[PDB]
Order: sequence, then structure tokens, then C-alpha cells
Amino acid sequence: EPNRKWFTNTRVISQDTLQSFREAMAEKQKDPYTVLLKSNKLPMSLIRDGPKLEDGLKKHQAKMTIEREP
Amino acid sequence: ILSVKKNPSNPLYTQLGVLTKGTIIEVNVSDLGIVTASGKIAWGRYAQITNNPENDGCVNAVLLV
Amino acid sequence: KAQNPMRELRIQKLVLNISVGESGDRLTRAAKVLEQLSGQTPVYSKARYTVRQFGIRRNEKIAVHVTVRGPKAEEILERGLKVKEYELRRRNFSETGNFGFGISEHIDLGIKYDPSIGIYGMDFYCCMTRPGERVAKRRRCKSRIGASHRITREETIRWFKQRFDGIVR
Amino acid sequence: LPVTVEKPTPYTFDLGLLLANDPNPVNVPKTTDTQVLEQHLASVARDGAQVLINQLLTTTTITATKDGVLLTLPPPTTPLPREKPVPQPKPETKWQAFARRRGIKPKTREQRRNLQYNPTTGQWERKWGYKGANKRGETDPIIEVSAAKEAMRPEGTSVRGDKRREIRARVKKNQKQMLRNQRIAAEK
Amino acid sequence: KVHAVSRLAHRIPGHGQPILSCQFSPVSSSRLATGSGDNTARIWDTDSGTPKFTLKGHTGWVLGVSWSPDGKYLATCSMDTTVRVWDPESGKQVNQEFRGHAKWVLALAWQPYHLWRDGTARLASASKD
Amino acid sequence: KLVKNSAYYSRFQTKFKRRRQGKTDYYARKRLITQAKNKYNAPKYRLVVRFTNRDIITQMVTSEINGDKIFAAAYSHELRAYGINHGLTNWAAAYATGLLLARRVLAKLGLDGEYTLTEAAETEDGERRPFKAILDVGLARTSTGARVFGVMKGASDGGIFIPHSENRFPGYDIETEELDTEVLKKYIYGGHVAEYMETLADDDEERYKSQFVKYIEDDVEADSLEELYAEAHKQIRADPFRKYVSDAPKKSKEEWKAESLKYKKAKLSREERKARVEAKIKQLLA
Amino acid sequence: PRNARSKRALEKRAPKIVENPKTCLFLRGTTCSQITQDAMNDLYAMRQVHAKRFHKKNAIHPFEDATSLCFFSEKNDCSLMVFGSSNKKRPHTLTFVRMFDYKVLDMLEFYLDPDTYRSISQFKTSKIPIGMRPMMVFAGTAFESPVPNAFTMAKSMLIDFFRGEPSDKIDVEGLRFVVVVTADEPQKPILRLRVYGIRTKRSGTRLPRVEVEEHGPRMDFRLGRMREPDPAMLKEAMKKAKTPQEERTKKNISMDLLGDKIGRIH
RNA sequence: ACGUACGACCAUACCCAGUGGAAAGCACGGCAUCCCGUCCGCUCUGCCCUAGUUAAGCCACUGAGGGCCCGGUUAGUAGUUGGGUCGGUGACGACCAGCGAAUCCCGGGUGUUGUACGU
RNA sequence: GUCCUAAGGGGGGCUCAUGGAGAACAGAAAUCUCCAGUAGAACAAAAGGGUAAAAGUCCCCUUGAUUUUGAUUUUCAGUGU
Repeated sequence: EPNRKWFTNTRVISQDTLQSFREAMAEKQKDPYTVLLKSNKLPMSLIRDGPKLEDGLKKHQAKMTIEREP
Repeated sequence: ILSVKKNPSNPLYTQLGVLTKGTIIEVNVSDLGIVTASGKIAWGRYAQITNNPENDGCVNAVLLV
Repeated sequence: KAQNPMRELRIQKLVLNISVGESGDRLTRAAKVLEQLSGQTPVYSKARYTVRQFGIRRNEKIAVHVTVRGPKAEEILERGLKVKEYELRRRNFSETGNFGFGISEHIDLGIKYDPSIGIYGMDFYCCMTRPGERVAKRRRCKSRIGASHRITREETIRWFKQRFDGIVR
Repeated sequence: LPVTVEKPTPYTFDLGLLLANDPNPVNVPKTTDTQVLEQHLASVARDGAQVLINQLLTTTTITATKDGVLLTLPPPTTPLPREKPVPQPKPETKWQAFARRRGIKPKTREQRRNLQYNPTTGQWERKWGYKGANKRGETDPIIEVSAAKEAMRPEGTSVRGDKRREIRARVKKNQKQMLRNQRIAAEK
Repeated sequence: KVHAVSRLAHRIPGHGQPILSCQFSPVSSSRLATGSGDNTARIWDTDSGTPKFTLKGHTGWVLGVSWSPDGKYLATCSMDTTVRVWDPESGKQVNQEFRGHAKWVLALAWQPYHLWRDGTARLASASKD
Repeated sequence: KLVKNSAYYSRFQTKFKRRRQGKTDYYARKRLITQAKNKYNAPKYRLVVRFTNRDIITQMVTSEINGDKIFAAAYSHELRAYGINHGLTNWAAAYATGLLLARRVLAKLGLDGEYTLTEAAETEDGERRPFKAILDVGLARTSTGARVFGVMKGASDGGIFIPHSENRFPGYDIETEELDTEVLKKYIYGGHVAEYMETLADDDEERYKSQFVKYIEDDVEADSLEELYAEAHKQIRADPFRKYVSDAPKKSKEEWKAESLKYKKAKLSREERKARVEAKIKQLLA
Repeated sequence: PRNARSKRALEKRAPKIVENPKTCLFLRGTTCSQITQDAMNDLYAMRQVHAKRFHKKNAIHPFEDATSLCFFSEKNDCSLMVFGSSNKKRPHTLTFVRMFDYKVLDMLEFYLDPDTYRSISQFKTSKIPIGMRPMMVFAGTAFESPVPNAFTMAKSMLIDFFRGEPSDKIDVEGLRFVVVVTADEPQKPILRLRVYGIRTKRSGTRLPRVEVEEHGPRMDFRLGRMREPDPAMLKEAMKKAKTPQEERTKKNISMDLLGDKIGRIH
């Protein structure tokens, strides 16, 4: 059926909430006696820290050299 | 894929999460760079499956905008 | 203080009404007559209550009227007093200073007869008003008109006599 | 000149209600001078306002947003009476008791929608309400009627009101059951 | 001290195509220049949020607008291999267009005002050629 | 029967005084001053815009328990100091008056010993906030092209945060939902009056002279109005508190007290009222 | 409630987990002095947003029959009441009535001193904005009695009167007016009500120096007759409901900083 | 003190009539191109502040009839609770206290006031 | 037995029942004009103080017929997104 709910955002998040989750992800520590019972549905690509600079350069070095010199 | 919203054939198929043609699914749109009018980040939207996954081996969907 | 120029009597509006009492083609023709007389679209009025004796029903259009202001109203009521031979009777003038009269044939008013529309009678009501009437009609700071500023039956009578050269019996 | 006062017994606070309680005695002079009386009262008021402002500016966290500078207040701790009783669950109706005993699960919001697909017309329509499927045919041009049922039909009534008759009967039964449940709950 | 901009002051329409460059006048923030893909540049009065001038004449997208350091000229470089100089307080073009680039002109740079010699200004244009 | 009797007069309940005077919409006032999304106990400001026959009144008002307080006020007759001597009620003068009130509010606040709790508890990550007000049009009709929105536009361009949309400005087209900013600029700089002057000068010279007799007498042409209003805006932004002296007679406050008390009629005392009552009784007896 | 607006009114009047701000009804008896009317006017000016005012004379004696007061609470959804009266025995009386479930929870009489009463208009200062709640300061040893008495009830009623609207945040610019109630344990003690406006000055430190200026009204009371609540009704009224946003703490179950549900194993 | 704009009490301010209004301000007013809206530019909206006029609004004073608001009186009275406290087997009759009216009558009055800008 | 782009929501303009005086048919009762009209009409409830530039009544816009999210409350879940 046609419905206006199909063309709306189902999940939204604010910049303050994203910054708080970034700080929490930075302050996360591992404890063997704590178990995960239910994951929280989060946009984890916006929360997790990015890849290392050497990896980011190395992963595009080959395509970069081919674009420079075919 | 975040969830399966509506399978057009059967609510049991929706509950089981069957991915068929015409299925409305919820997808994570963080990589698409979508913000709302209030500045909030939209990371969940609706897409419709436009192929046959059982015949194609992949799920192809179109965002409902 | 009656010599002040702001107490000069003048015509505020002239309302022309036709009460056919029946909806449909007769009311449409009456509205057409009102439109061709005035130059502006008329107004259809609905019945307030249901009367079985008069054959009318609630919320049914039974009448049509036009309100005309300016020199157009003056020329229309001049035509009407040409029809009535400039003779008015004392009960026609009201206690509030307004007056009116009804005629039986609009063809006598100066319009050519058409068999499509027919013959309609219709009534004129003229409202007389001194300058300063915005006080009781504006939205902000609306208030009452003073007692000395109100127009009386004698005042509208001799205004009619001196301005229109009519006879009041 | 100081911004901190000293009293034998410390102040207590309820920052949710912006309330400061001063348990120290207020040595009101036993004189007849209203000037020195309101001067002493103003001194006590100044002390209370000073300690309240100090407590609010030191032990409530400050957030500077576009509206302004806001202090996050704790929930109130001073006990105050309510105006109305705490909401309680309603007594179970006959259907609710029967469904609890028989294990009848409540219908989902997608299942109970007032929308359905009509195949023959190929359109989406409502089950009830204005132009609903429960009043199907009352505005169609041609309706076949069976001779036996029309012979059993009373004079004056037509087939165009049969579905409205059935709807009114069902509505009356539902209203009677609702009134019975309301009377039982009022008795309880 | 410059305080952080927090709200919309004005939203001014008028360009028919996407805006490609914008720059304030060096004299004050009251005058703004925007060059767009509708082959035009525009001077805006930002105090009242109104248009002030519309500079027409290019036949390609105006890829760059640039105020002179003294603020008396506005140079526009466009996709039609041309550069034009305009008078901002009258809206009229100064002399003619500048010809000599084979390809798309992408960027502009005025000579600094303390280096102007021979009683004239110098303008550098970088192109795709 | 008589409608106005003793029971009617006893049972009658009067309205509020300003409702009887037709000056205040209390239904709008309650929702303007006593209602809020946020309960952060902050003060609220309203921009009151009123129009007379010959003047425009703009005020910045807070509401207190014993009566409203006026934070700042600007008038269209103060615009003569900035050089506007004709058309003090038109839309351009409304814009200039709103701009003047905005600049006066900002200059009074200093955003152009006692110190506030905001300065006391300011965080290092804290920025200057704009001054906020809500529009109060009173009983005026809010149609597309009214001058209350001209005052609002002037104040917003002056720097006061007034929450608003743009569909009530001149030049807005409701079919395309788009605002014609050229028409808006024409109205801001008073070009509509200039087009009226040119149209009258071409068609009806008698009406032109009768309507714009003061413009011709003071040599104010139609083509000068744009730079005249622009210079007025620049002078308003430069010196928001310029002093203007009127042509009315000037006396001190106590001199005006004496002048008005000389014409005031005193209320009769009890002895005089009793004497008049006795005289009326004697006249009735005679 | 067939009408939608009437249904909205009924749902607003229905009991909730988080209650609405309390409403105060201001009314007077058959006889009422001008000082009592001015005192009621000052209290209404303090509480304009959440009050309703009657303007007729009511033949009500609250300590004899309060059925009419219960009817007024029913009709107006008013849980607080300020009721004025006058007599030869008590010339200036303000009766504070607090209601529960449209029934009289408790009542207290205040006897106003006519010679020391000053209205708000008699102080030439800047007044409090409409709808802005003040802070409260209660001073003296009369409010710390181990047994509940008239002074404890007066403290509770004045807190409920000046409570305003609950809010988790407040702007620092809304800390400008203070209401101070002073009362001492002991022949009858005098409860003094004053309102002040707060001015702040630099003191060379982070924390500002507070100075007060009198705003009005100036009120002196002697506490009189008192109707105490029933113990069961008081317990039911003093029950504190739990918000649905208040999590029920489960053993070895927690929510971490990322929102994940975490279990503990020993 | 007067006027204007927002107000606070919301008739001491209301209902009806008469007299006067310096200054400025309000107001009546003039004109329908543009913005805008009607059957009617009556209302609303725009343009003029020039010209006429205090005739009306508005303000002040006066006047009747009502109405309304204060203070005393009623009066600590009726009435209501209480063997309450004295007799009376008891019911009740006084008295004691606690609460506590109203009618009638008398006297006074017919608006005070905040902010801002002007005269 | 008929009729309805459903109710609802927001915004704006207006004031009602009735009485007096008037207007060809029109005459107690049709429609139009003015004045007076604390609501004496309408709409809800059962006021001992509901509502008048409105909670009444007409226009404009939505009508999407029961949205999404939730680690939270309560109940349930051999089909636990």
C-alpha cells in the first residue's frame, strides 16, 4: 500500500549523542567477568575510530600509482 | 540491513525475515551522508528489494525517497 | 454646533432586496435583474426556519440582495423616486433616520423588458449617516456614536425635502 | 567583603524546588522600630539568598546552550502531597479475563489496520467507517435480490439498508456489552 | 573578537543555477559577490538581504569571483575562456573582456595593492590550457 | 417589557477595561506572555508594533505583575533626525523605525559593580547569544504586505532574533511558494511610493499635487527616495541615539503642570453639592 | 465525553503518574475586609498562571462544612485554595485549603496583622515577571518540630503555593526573586512573609555578592485553627509513583556507556 | 497635571443625557497605482498628514434614575454544635463555652496606579 | 427512506436568541436595514461562577483511516528481526 512512513527517516541521532558515544567508545575497557547480553543498535561507522594513517595510505597506494602512471 | 519491515506476501514471511522481491527493508544509510532539517543524522531508512535474491545470490534495493 | 460641516447628512448605503420565496429559476432571474441593475454580483439569502404555511425549508435560498454605496446608490434611488413620483409617506421614514420603499415592476425603473427574466418587484432601503461612522465600524477601538450625532426622523425628512424636492404626506 | 556566611547550624537545600532551609534561630529584636525590624529580616534574607546562589553555582552542572546558561537541577526531595491518587490498573473485563484464561494474544497494530486490498477492483479500501467494506453495495447501481428473501422482506424496507441494519444490530450488542462491563466495574 | 555565527541571517534567491563561488568585499561585509553556473555573477546587499547588481555577459559558468584588494574592481573568470572586470558600485563592465586563454579559466589572483606599479593593477588567471 | 432593569444591571458583568476600550486582545496576550515550550524560568521579550494616522510606534516590552515595562522604544517621528520628513507611516518608514529600535536595543545592551549571573557562570565554551523577541501585532490584520512585518523585517535586519517566516512579506507568491526579493527591495527602499508618484505625474497631475504637495514643496523627487532611505539606514546604524527636537512648544514639566491645571475643572465638594441640592429643593418648592 | 474537546478535558483531569502543576482557587466569604482582599490580590499576583479567581460572595465556613469547597475543587480542578473572611473574633483571616482526590486533605488558618501589612504597590521597585517562579528561603527554628504542627503544615502549604512548575533546568537569569518565610518556636509566634529582589555585585572572587531589595508584599500571620489529615488519606496522598523512565534495578544486569546490556558473572 | 503606546486591579470603571477641551497627541478625514480583501475600498489593506473639524470617538465636569463598592449597626444577635454543666428519671429549661448569619437601619463614594515617550 | 472530499486539528473574520422602528407582494409567521440587546442563542455538561474579537458560527490549509525509536514500565511469547 502507499504510505507516508516509507519515505521518512526511521532512525535519527544528534551530534551531541554521537560525541558522547565516541567518548564512551574511547573509554571502553575489557573485563572478563562481564558478558554482553544485548547489543545496542547504533550507527557504529560514525562512532568507531577510523583506520590508521599508514593503512589508509597503503590501501590506496596501488590505485594511486596506477592513476598517476597507467 | 537493519530489519525487514514488510514482506508483501505474508506477515509470517515478514516475521521470518524473508528477503524477496518487493520486500520493504530497513537499511543503514550512514555512508550516504543524509542529515535532517534539524541537523540530526539520519542513519536508518527504508528500501525496497528490486530483484530476486534466491535467483541472483545478492540483495539489490532502491531507497524510498 | 449644528452648522459644523461634519454633521452633514449623506447616504451611507442603499440595499436592494428581492424576496421571491422560492428557490430555482425565479431566484436566478431575480439575481440576474439585481446584477444588471447594480453592476456587481448579488447575494443569495437562506431561510432561517421552516414554515409549512409559506412552503419554505430551513437552509433554502429564498431571497437575493445587493448593497450599493457611493454615487451609484444615489442614482439608483433617484431612479426609484422617479418611479414613485417623489412622494413618500410618513411611516416610510424610521425612527433611526433611515428610510425605504418598495416597487412592483423593475421595468418601470428604466430597463428594457425581456421575456426570459419576467417581472419582479423589489425594495430599496437607504441608510442615512453623518461622517464619523468609522467609530462604530472599525475593528480597533470600536465604540458608540454620540446622542447628538444620531439622525432623527425629522432630520432625514427635511433632508429629503430640501435635497430631492419631494413631498412627504 | 565576604560572600560566605557562618552560622552554628549549616543550611540544608532542595535545589529541585530552589528551597533553602535555615535551622538557625532568627533573633528578631524586641523593639518597636519597623526600620531595624525589616533591616534584620533583610539581612536574614540576604544570607539565605547568598547561600542558595552559592550552592546553585557550585554544585549544579552548567551547560551553555543557545537559549542561555542553564543549571541542571536534581529532582526535588522535599516531600509534598499529591492532588490525585496514583493510577491503578482497571478491573478486567469479560473479554480480557476470557482471553487471559484462553491464551488469546492481542492483535498487532499492522494486523488491526483499517485498510485492505480489494482484488476485483484492484484498489485499497477500508474495512469499516466512511465508504467501508462493511457497507459494500449500498451505493452500487444494480443489486440482485432473491425472490424468497424479498417476499419475506417487510413492506417499505429495501435491500439498500440491510447492511446498515446489521451494522446497527452489531453496534447495539457491543454497546450493551460495554455498559454491562462498566456497571460491573462500577459495582467493584 | 569575532563571535560564532549561530543562525541564518538571510536566504536570498535569484541565481538560476548552482552557485560556484562567493566572496565578500574587503571594505565591509555589506557587499557580497557570488558567481554561479547561470553564466552570471551577482552583487548582494547583505544588510537588507537584497540583490544589488547582476553582472551578465559570460557565456559559460562563472567559476571564479575575486575582489580587488582595494575593493574597487571585481574580476570574474568563467568557463567560456574569458575574464571580465566589473565596477561593483555601478554594476557596469570595465573596458572589454580579457581574451587569450585557450581553455577553461579556473582561478584568479590580484596583485597586492602595495605592489601596483605604472599606475595600474595586474591580474593573474590560471587556466586548463 | 423593559430589558434594562435592576436585575439586569445587578447581574451584568463588565469586560476588562481595555477590552471595553477595544485596545487589547487578552486571548492573544495570554498565549503570548504566559505560554512556553521551555520551563527554564527565563525572561521573555515582545516587540509591540502599533500604527496611528500619522506615526508608527515600536516598543520592546517585558510583562510584570503590576504592569508592562518598556525596555526600549522608537517612533517614526524620530526619523526626521535621520532625514525622513515625508511618508512617516509608509512601509519604508516602518522598516526604518524597526531598524532604529533594533539598533537602540543593541546599543542599550552594549552588543552593538553589578554584573549578571550569565557572566558569573559563563563557561569557557560559551558564545554570545542574540537578543530574542516575539512579534506583537495587536489587532492588526496579518495579510501579505502589512507594515507590522515591515517593522519586523527592519528589526531582524538590525539584529534582533525574531522567529518568523517570509510568506507575509511583499512580493511573496503563494502559488510557487517563492518570494520576489526585487519587489521586497523596492518596498524596503520605498520604490512603490516612487512608482505612485510617477504614475500620478503622468496621468492625474491634480491628484499628484494634492497627494504629494509636501514632496514637491520640499523638493523630494521620486528618484531620490532610494538613496535617501539608504542614507537614513546608514545614519541609523551609525548613531542610534541621535537627539531630535520638535516644532511643538517647549516648556518644563512643572510649567506644563501649571498650564494643564489652569484648564482643569475641579470636582465639587460636599458643601457645594449640598448647597446645590438645597437650591434645587427650594426651586422645586417655589 | 462524545466531544473531542470534552475528551481532552477529561484526559487532562484524569490522574497521572506525573501530575500537572497544582491550581489555586482564590475566593472570599460573605464578609471580607479590604486588607484581606488586597492580600489575596498579592498572592494571586504571585501565582497568576496556575490560579482561578471567584468574584462572588460564598456562604461558606470551612471548619463547619466543606462540601461546597469539595464541589468547587471538583468543578475547577483546583487542589489549593485561598479563602478570605472576616469576623469580630478574627478580623482578617486567610484560610489555606489543600485538597486530595477532590476531598479535603488539610486546612490551616492564617490571621493577618492589619497594621504591618504592606501591599506590592507600596514598594517602588521592579516587580517579578509573569509566570516566573521565585526561590524560597525558610528561616527559624519553628519548622524543625519533631511532631507535625501548624508551622510544619504552614511550611508545606507555602512551599506548595510557591512551587511553580517542576523543571530539571533553570536559566541563571531566572534567579532574581526570593520569598523568605521566618518563624520561631516559643505568646503566639508570628510567621513573617517577605519578598525580595536579588541584585548581584562583583566581589573579586568567582562567586558573586548577593544584595536584596524589598519587593512586597509584607505579611505577618498568626497561625490559628488547623484541620489535620486522616492517616490513611495522608498515606495515599504521600505515596510517590515511579516514572516509567525510572529503571527497576535488576541484580547483575546493567546498561553500559554504549547502551549494551551487560551481565555480571561471579 | 494633560496626551499617547503597552498594561495591573477589572462597574468606585457599568446603563442614559448635557456642557467644555489651551498645547501637542489621538481621532474623524482625503485618494484606490502598488501589497491585500469584500455583494459593496462598509470592514481589512495600501498611499497622503496637505486641507476641513472638535460634530462624533476620547478626556474632564455635571445630572437624574438604577446598579456597584466600602465602614458601622444588626451582634456575638438569631441559628448551630456540644447533659457541655446545673436541675430535671429521661425528653428537655436555663446557664456555660466554642463556632457563628442575614434582613432592616445609618454614613461615605462613583476610579486608583506602573513603565516608556512627549505636550 | 435519503445525503455527505469523514471526523478531528490549527489559523483568521464575525456575533447570537429576542424586542422596537421601517421596506411591493409580505399579511402574528418568508427576506432586507437600523437601534437596543451578559449571552436569556448555539455547543458541551449537569455550577453553588462552562464559553463572546469564543469552547458559538462561517472561510483557508491538512485530512496521512491510527507514524518511527527506545537498552525504560506492565503483561505475554515453542513463530524470542
